[PDB]
Amino acid sequence: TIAGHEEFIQTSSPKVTIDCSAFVCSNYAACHDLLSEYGTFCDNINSILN
Amino acid sequence: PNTGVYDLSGFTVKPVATVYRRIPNLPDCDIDNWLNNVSVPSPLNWERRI
Ligand SMILES: *[C@@H]1O[C@H](CO)[C@@H](O[C@@H]2O[C@H](CO)[C@@H](O)[C@H](O)[C@H]2NC(C)=O)[C@H](O)[C@H]1NC(C)=O
Repeated sequence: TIAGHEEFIQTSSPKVTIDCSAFVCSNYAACHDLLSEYGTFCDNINSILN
Repeated sequence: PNTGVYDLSGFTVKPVATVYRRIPNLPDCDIDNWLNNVSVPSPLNWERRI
């Protein structure tokens, strides 16, 4: 006879994007003023995810 | 800058109005009358008012 069987292979995943300064310091201005003197920390995270 | 897709600054919907609520017709605490009481307790039997 002829048997049949199925097989899944994963080729992709969900594309997660992250706003760094909205995650860390959501809406408060004193938080953004303190975060601005960390330099290039959020840009590197955004670049790695892109 | 080059051609590309840029994820720009995070925006929040700005708040239009304010909703301020309190309880009307409350008595006065009068902490100044308790502080200006005549009898003053010692540190051995200090006094507390809630
Ligand atoms: C200052 O504190 C004394 C606590 O010794 C108050 O005396 C009390 O007064 C109330 C009514 O005024 C009485 O019901 C209590 O019995 C009193 N306490 C005692 C231990 O007798 C006094 O009233 C306070 N002063 C003011 C202006 O409130």
